[PDB]
Amino acid sequence: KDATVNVSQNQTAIFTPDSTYDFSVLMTLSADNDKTPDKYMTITYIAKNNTFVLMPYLPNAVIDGGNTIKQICEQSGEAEVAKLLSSKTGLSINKYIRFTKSTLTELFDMVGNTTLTVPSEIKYENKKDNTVTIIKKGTQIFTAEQMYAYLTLPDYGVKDELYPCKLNATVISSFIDQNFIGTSSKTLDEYINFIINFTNTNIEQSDYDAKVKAIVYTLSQNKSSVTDFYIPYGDKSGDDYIIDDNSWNSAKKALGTG
Repeated sequence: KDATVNVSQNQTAIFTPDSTYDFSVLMTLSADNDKTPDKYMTITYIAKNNTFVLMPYLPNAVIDGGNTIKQICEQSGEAEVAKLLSSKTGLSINKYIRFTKSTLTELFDMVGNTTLTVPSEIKYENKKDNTVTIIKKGTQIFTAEQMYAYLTLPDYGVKDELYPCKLNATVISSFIDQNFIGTSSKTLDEYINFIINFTNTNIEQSDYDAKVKAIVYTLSQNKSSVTDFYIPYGDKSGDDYIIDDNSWNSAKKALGTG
């Protein structure tokens, strides 16, 4: 015998995005179109908080008691990875973008440079191709190719198994804050035109058109930052990284899903 009491929308009112504008996208990176992605990161837009939450995962991360994220992505694609991540986080992840070295570098080159503080000098000796990668210490302006090489180093000279995730979360947060805050729908239309036409994605034009109003709203706010990140933690088990069950609860709090 519950009461039927409905209040219609103000209609003429100034636009303020509600929870219907919230979305998640699984983003992955491969060396090229033949190889399995090595990097995995979700991006969750929380319209109420005008923020984008990033969650990176190690390729050898075990999130179901079975195979690694990478193994699952090889066998069943990003859709399966996004499904397993949806069940564990309370998120509704259906869309994904699989970048390659080429398409991710082109995205960065198109959007703009990022200024990052390198905590200590890196001189990485790559034993696959016999090359040395030199990243100097300090606050510096990173171009597309410099940005890509920094983000994808196989070793940062740190014991921390989560450090490549922490670096990727931070560097991508900086990239979004420095180049997307204050952007127009016209500019964002160039970015999405590139995503839809040259990346491996299931994002359609209708998906972007239903969300761009909230995206432009959030980025047009007087904020120094529109990003946040949570790092899913766990433990080493052979060559696997078993995600701790207590991390999913901290992840739920960071997204406001549980």
